[PDB]
Amino acid sequence: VSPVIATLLLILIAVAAAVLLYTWVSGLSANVAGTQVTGKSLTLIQATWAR
Amino acid sequence: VSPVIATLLLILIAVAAAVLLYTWVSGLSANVAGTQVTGKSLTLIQATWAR
Repeated sequence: VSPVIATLLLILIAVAAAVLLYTWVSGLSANVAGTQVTGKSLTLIQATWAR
Repeated sequence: VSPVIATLLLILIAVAAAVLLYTWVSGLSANVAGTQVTGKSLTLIQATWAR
């Protein structure tokens, strides 16, 4: 009755690993920060200097 | 699930570069000095000489 018991334990193992892959994949996603785009250059109201 | 993750990273990359192009373009503009136009010739009140 060896084959019958062997097959059962193998089925359970592969199911458990697949579900674990899902959690890891989805957690991996939506895990990217990125950047902001600086606005257009600031208009120059004045440039001057003093002592 | 390779294609799904690949596409996502590519989308983010192109967005970031486009925003960077904008800042650079606008900063490039309004960055031209130019010149002034000298007034009309000065009227001659006198021309003379001494020792």
